[PDB]
Amino acid sequence: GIDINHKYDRKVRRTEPKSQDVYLRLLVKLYRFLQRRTNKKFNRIILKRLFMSKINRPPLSLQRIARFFKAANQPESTIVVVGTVTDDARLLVVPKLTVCALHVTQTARERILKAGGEVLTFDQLALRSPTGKNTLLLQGRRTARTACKHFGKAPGVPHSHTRPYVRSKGRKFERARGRRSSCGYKK
Amino acid sequence: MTIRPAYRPKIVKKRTKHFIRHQSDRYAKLSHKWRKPKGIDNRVRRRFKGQYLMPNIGYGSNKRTRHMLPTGFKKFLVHNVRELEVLLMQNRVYCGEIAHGVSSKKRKEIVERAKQLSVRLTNPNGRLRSQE
Amino acid sequence: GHVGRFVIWTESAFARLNDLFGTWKKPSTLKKGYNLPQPKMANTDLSRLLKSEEIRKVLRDPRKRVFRSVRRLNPLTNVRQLIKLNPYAEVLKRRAALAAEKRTVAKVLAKAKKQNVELAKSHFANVATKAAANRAKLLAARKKKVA
Amino acid sequence: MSNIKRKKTRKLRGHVSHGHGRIGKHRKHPGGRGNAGGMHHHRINFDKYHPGYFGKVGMRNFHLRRQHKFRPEINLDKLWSLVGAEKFAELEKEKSTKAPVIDLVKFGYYKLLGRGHLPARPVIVKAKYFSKKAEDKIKKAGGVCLLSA
RNA sequence: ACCUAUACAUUACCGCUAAAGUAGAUGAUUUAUAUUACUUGUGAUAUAAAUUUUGAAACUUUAGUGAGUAGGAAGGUACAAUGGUAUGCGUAGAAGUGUUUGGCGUAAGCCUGCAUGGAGCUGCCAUUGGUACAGAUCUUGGUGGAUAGUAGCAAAUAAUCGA
RNA sequence: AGAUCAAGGUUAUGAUAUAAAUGUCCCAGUGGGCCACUUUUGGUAAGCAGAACUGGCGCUGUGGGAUGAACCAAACGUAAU
RNA sequence: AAGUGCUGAUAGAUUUAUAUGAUUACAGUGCGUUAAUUUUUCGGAAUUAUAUAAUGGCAUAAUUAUCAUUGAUUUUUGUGUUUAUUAUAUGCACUUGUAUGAUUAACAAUGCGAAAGAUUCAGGAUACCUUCGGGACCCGUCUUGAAACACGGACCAAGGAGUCUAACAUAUGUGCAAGUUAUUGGGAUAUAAACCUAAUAGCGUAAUUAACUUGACUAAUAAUGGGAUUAGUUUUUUAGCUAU
RNA sequence: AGAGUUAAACAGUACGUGAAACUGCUUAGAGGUUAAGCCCGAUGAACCUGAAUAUCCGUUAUGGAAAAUUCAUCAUUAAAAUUGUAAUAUUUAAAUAAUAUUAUGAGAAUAGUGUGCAUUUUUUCCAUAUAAGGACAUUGUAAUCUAUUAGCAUAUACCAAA
Repeated sequence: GIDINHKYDRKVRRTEPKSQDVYLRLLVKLYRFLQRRTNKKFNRIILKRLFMSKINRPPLSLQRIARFFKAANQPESTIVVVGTVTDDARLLVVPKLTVCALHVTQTARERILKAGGEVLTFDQLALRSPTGKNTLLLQGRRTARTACKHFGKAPGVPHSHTRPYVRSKGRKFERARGRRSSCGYKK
Repeated sequence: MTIRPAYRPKIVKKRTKHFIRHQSDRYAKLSHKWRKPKGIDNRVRRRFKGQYLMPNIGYGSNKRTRHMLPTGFKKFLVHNVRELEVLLMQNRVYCGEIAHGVSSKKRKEIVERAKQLSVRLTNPNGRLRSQE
Repeated sequence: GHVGRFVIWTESAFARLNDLFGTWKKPSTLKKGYNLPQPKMANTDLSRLLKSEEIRKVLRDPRKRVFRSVRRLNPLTNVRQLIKLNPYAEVLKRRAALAAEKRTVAKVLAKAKKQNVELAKSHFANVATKAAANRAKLLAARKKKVA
Repeated sequence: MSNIKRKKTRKLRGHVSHGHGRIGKHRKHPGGRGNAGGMHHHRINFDKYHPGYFGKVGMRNFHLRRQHKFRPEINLDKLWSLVGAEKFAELEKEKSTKAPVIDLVKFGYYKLLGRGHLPARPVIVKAKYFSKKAEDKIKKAGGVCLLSA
């Protein structure tokens, strides 16, 4: 007709997960109700974080929680993490806190009940603060996974820095011609 | 006889005559039904000027007269009298078609009960023919 | 791969699951470390979740009317349309229409000059209105003398 | 073993080429069956994406035994999941009944490294080696190490 | 002055892309009426009546928009066996076979009537295997036109009446 | 040159945004092309070769020069005017 | 340039708006001051002041500004003035009634879903045949190009070509978490199932240099240690709106 | 060929199911044409398909019967429940939430009896009256609406041209 139905007319990002649960749908079939009456941006970022895969809905270890709870002058804010706040040991003292979280491991409840601060889930949260007043939102790292440093190689630069696919460590493994000095060239 | 169903309009369809599968004239190893001829020369694949009108999403019917048989309903498979209890209260909407593994013993039991349930069948009188 | 057969327990059997999967407060017994697993959604009501007296004090919009009304209209064939999207369109008509209307009188009076027939009841009262409109200007001579 | 409506080629029949071309199509190997010739004509997709290859970094270690380099490595930052977790709570009263005793050889950990940054408690710890950045910081922290038997 | 395009415009319609709305129904909602607080007149009460259901993977609504081999993902259907399932039909005719009975899809494909036929079969949802064919100078088994009566059965002396 | 105070208009050309912004699979293909106008070598030259800058043909139907992959109109959901 | 004023037509008319949400608000009608002018006389008819910011006409004051400047375009206005002008000063019920939810619909004709039976009106290439108007090379495929004077195809029924494992990478589902793993094993006990299970041992934890060594922020702490890009929350006070 | 035999011979040594290409036959049409084919829209022929329901200026007024009755202005009684209180018992120190039994509460709710209990009720059929028994389909109008053509024009206003 014209010419543009060009590209992309195609809003890529996910509408609903490829997952056929009856618990995770129950959050979606609840939290679609609580972002289309209010317009609060805090609910939508809950909704758009109910959708990533197992990886990239980041794992999140407990020492990252604590100094964020020591991001001080907030003694009442409730912790919301869409992920897995597991347990790490070397945080010796543990503070009183109350988290909303998807998945909490058995060794993770056992120290925060030893804290002892009650952890709550999302429908458990949903009774309390749908506005999000005094609520914290913590999302883990995504260069965190070690399998995610294979990017993006063209070695001539000294901005190369990017972990080739090894067979296994030792010697005579991708270390003679190209890397070091004397076998042809330094990268 | 039966009251026609539930807001009966003009069922008016886009293209009606069937769709007959490029070069099915001079091969009777070639069947009747269509296969978009995917090869790089063809005389219909290029949606040319003359040939057997090429299907797509255009030609369909309206999205309220989807599936609508010429008597207002949408057709529906029926097996025994218990599935005619599915057509208890919806009787003014759909119809029934007695599945063709049902004998003339059990089809005596539909045609005398669901008549009083006021549903329509496409086919009574299958094996009726008032003999066994 | 479907839930739910009709299952019948016995009393010595039924008092072993507490051993076999411990409680919410403990680990279990007969397996090492198999804890009782978790829920990811710990209240799973929806109807009594919407009861609520803690949610529907913050809801905003019941836009029950749909407000669709999507039909366009013509700006000449609907003379009805003109005043609605645009007042003062009535002004330009009801200015020039009477100017044509007196001009309809202004050419029948030539026929009432040529033949002089009527002027009986079709245009006689149409031209006798100036005698009534004289009184609309006698007040300009008698009621406008207040300033 | 597949759910094959998902598997790419049960909707590909019929397209009349099935997925691998219609000019220079799927001929049993074009490539060189394997890794040829990493020096020879597959040069560019072997440097880049795989440098360091082909050659000789040098020490012909004749018959390594992977025991002499065993040394399983624990770090000073953990150290208290090593002891009981609630046992740290009674060491912060304060009661100076401790330094405690931390065996490592009984654990299954050998050389104490020094990522660490331990608490202020003294610790008597037994390892199979030392690390200089750790042991000085332990020695400020009131505890000291002694080499295990 | 006329002339014709699958182009341009407007009304419907199809699918697709984008945007937007809808879940306290032991309510909401009008319609009347009894009353009332009465605030002139607006509200609450009570009676009487009637409208009010969906895989929120729904539903309503809005605009725009649509060519296509080489090729990639999107839901859709055939032909399978395996575990779950429908108080599943079955010698009172089950599978395929025909069809100038009738119909649904955009389409692949079903549903249906009659006529053979004689013992087993399908639908939803989990899985899945040697899974749908016009083709490969494709393998095997019928069978055409030419001919189903043409090609030609012409070398070696040559057969004949009567029983 | 850096950090940190002090003053500060309406942010500084037009016209838009059919939405902009990025990291993987290095993702299936494809690595032989053709033509007209100008610009143009090689050759006397050709429906030959050899190109730079566009548009098109392969991928493309189409209304028009009867005809014709490119010419000139226009780039193809089903329908009436 | 103004509805100037029609007169004649074409084809086309979404909408189960709860089959999960104004049928409402604009306007038009008949009821309750007025006075005469005028006309028809049967209605009608015609009258102002009631209030404006007035908005032009004119007059002057006044200024911003201007090709020019006799000036004229103006700007801000300010006032007077007559003359035009318009909307605001229509509640109360009612009405098949205007317009509004992709704004199409009153009338009329034509006909009985007639016990069974069965006429009527439109449609209907279902897949032919019959009758005409345009279209039109006969199918794969290599190639810039096939209707090819390019190769393969006589017809048909059944059979046939994207599989197996191997380890990897990535995307992704599902548990779990500094953990994870039985799946080599035994024993419990019904059978190739499952159950239960111990030491290991894979892989990560902590890196390497050719190796011997050494071993990951000054601290009881630090997060690409500081910086800017920041959603969100918290908070300072401001007005502000609705409830108040 | 008859006569049989069998549920079948429309199962008779290709002895079940009998296709597909070929076609032998009879009926139906037709023809010197694009060589056969189709595709587009009609086309007689031929069978077929889909056809219907309580008003203009009403889901109105009005009169006839029948059966009956928890319904009246109906009373009681028999319930079981539901909702909503109060208590107790299982709780992660208490509350709460939650089930389990315990009682109150209101109103509804059925089974049974009862002014009149068929008195002006109740539930099924019969009646006229305003456009009126159709209310539907295909049609001709009449006007409305967005597009859209053809055919006339009432008065302006502008320069010059006089």
